[PDB]
Amino acid sequence: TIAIVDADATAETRSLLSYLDGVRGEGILFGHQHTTSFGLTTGPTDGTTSDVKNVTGDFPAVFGWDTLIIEGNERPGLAENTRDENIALFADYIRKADAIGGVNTVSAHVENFVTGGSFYDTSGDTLRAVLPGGSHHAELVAYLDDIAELADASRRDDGTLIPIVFRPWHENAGSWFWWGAAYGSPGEYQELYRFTVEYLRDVKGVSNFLYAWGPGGGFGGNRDVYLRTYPGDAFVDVLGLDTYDSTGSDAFLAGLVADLRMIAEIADEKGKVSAFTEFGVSGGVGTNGSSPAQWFTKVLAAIKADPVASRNAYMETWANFDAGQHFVPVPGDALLEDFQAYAADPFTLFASEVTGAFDRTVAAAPAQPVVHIASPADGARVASAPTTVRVRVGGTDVQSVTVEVAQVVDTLDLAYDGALWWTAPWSPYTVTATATTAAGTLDVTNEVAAA
Ligand SMILES: C[As](C)(=O)[O-]
Repeated sequence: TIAIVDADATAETRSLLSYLDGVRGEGILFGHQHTTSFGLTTGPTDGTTSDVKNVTGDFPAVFGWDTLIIEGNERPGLAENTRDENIALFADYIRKADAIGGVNTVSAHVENFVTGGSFYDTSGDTLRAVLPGGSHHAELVAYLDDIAELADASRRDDGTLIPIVFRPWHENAGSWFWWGAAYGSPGEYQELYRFTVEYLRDVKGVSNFLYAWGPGGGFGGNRDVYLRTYPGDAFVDVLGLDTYDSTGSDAFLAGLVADLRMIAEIADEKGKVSAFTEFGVSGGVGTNGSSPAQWFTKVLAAIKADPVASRNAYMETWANFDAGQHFVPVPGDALLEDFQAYAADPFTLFASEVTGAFDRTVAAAPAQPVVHIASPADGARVASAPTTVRVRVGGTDVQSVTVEVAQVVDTLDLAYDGALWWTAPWSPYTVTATATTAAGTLDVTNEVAAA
């Protein structure tokens, strides 16, 4: 039996999670973003050819994708298409990847709902606007519905749902994305991530998703900084780390190993899976990138030389968009030889070396009882205006929920909305919710700031 975020996930999904954890320390799966949709040696793509396959002889073990496909911003998604047809093309590539024998993972560089800009547009205060009760919350819900559609469309010909590692709101420790650290307190981020899990799982019924959380990189092995944004054991299956470098220096490598063993330890302690969710040469390996000498093998060596840092299930590098920006070396790139050596190394696993990932029979541990206040989120700023307090109680039968605004200037009696939260209108420092449930009396406290 294993601790899995979706206690009622399909058998294949539970199996993948089991497989990923057992692979740790034994071998690491190599992954590549848009491996069959973007390539410099493949010619027009159709989801069946890859630069990785062409330069190493085998497809990557992990096929990474992104909701930008749905938006029609990245192939096979097309600008002219409706999100529904893009979704159809998206599922087709996942099915094909599954057929080839790889594991699928989906990240989400979500469009800025407020400005109409990209994921890089950090103006608009979009993170708070997208939180439950926010002005553009309905926009996020609709976006998540399309993802739920994608999850449902990802099925083998026999109808079996294809498992997918979903990794939303990544690299939030930095501020280059609108869901970054400068646009929302750690608490606001946690509610965004938590809502995303609950909405897809508890409201849409998605059951072939494994949830990954990777706040970024360069934590120097500091558990406290790494977990400051942590969504919680009940919301994460895979603990990630995103790190790029163009120096190849011993300092970089030392820092990397520190970070990699940190997540492996946290993972083992919690009985979860850890993985090098994103890695690569900064700026890529092409024209606008760099060619650190033997970067791939040096990084691999450092990883497998450490018994703890090697306990990570997979490592995915980025897409091969064009000559100026690509992460997997192709003929003409100085790092090609080194990358091929990295691929030939016994410790790195590719598609053909991944078998029986979805054939294991593991039981899902019962869902753990949790209670959290979706609004106002911890760390949020509350204006004098009228708001709604919403509390989420999952993994157990709830009879009642109460909230006390201390500083006890108020006491509210909530009512279930009949899908997700227990709410009550509130007209404005400490907000504590107490829910009388079958698992007993559960409470949680959020500290908010007044405007
Ligand atoms: C390649 As990225 C924007 O996920 O760091």
